[PDB]
Amino acid sequence: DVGDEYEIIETIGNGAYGVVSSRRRRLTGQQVAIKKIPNAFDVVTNAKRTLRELKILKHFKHDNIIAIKDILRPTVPYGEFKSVYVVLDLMESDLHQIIHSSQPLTLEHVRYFLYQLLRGLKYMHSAQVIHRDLKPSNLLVNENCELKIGDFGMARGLCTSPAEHQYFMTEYVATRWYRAPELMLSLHEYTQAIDLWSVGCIFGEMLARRQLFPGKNYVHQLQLIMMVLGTPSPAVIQAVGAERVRAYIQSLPQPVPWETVYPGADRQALSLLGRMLRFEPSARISAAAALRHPFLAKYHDPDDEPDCAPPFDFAFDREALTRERIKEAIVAEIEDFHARRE
Ligand SMILES: CN(C)Cc1cccc(Nc2ncc(Cl)c(-c3csc(C(=O)NN4CCOCC4)c3)n2)c1
Repeated sequence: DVGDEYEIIETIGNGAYGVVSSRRRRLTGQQVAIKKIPNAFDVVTNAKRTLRELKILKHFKHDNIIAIKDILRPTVPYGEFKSVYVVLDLMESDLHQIIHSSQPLTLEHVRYFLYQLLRGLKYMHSAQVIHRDLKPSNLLVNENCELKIGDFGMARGLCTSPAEHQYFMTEYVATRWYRAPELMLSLHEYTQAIDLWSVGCIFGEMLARRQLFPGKNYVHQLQLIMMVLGTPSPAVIQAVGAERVRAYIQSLPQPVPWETVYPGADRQALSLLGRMLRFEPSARISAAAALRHPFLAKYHDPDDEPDCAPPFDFAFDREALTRERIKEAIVAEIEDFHARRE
């Protein structure tokens, strides 16, 4: 599995099309995570997502974004190469376990976690990359309370051709809980503000240590969102993609203050929260401006919240590539990685 240069420790996850084990580099002793992606070239959409992920990760160099530390070279003939091994930063837990466990989660924990999330997000949005699928299970953390953003299978970027119908109908299992309203309602406004909606959801979830908008189904999700944010505005309703969603929403009979949603919460925390959770994307705060909000004064540092240049190009992802060309690009990605340190 891991060749001679690593040693396996324990399995961290096995479901889905990947195994995640913790390991140690034999020569250095550094601990890492090894992700096996089996049958990585069978399902064109899977291989596309994988190539997407490898490129996004190789592009980012940022302490709050998981880094690729090694990619195992193909140990079998090209045509026989079917399992991809990606070595990543080993983290100790994820924000979900923290929120839904027996461990401390003080307002200072919440403040520092939010700070690192928004710092990663500032660097990431400056590269024209939208994560689109943020959630506590996607935020990795260690003992010191350091946070790293991961995954990225769902990241897309700023251009949205009439591939908005693609967003119309896609699979989201338990993942509509943080899905931005513009995606729930296909408002055809797909920018980095998407992520900010989720951040708000995550923020409140740290505050009360319970999910904010836990819809049991699509319609229930919309109903929950509305019971708090109040009836959406005329313009929003008119921008909804599917006439049927519009009709249901119009066939419905006010916003509840956030001090009432989270009675007794840090004033500044709820200030930021309210700046995040709004229907109109344009009305949300940017990651950059959030980092300057009073709630984060403890950690704000303008010389240590860098943008990322150059921006990230999704052209490779936009073109329809055969299975073969996708596999070719992934192998080229591995070799390129080994061409930029090891
Ligand atoms: C030590 N342990 C008992 C506690 C624990 C619990 C959860 C996480 C971690 N740390 C960690 N460090 C590095 C990485 Cl990279 C990951 C990781 C999580 S999820 C994932 C992925 O890519 N996909 N997931 C979806 C389905 O397939 C595989 C998983 C990669 N986690 C530690």
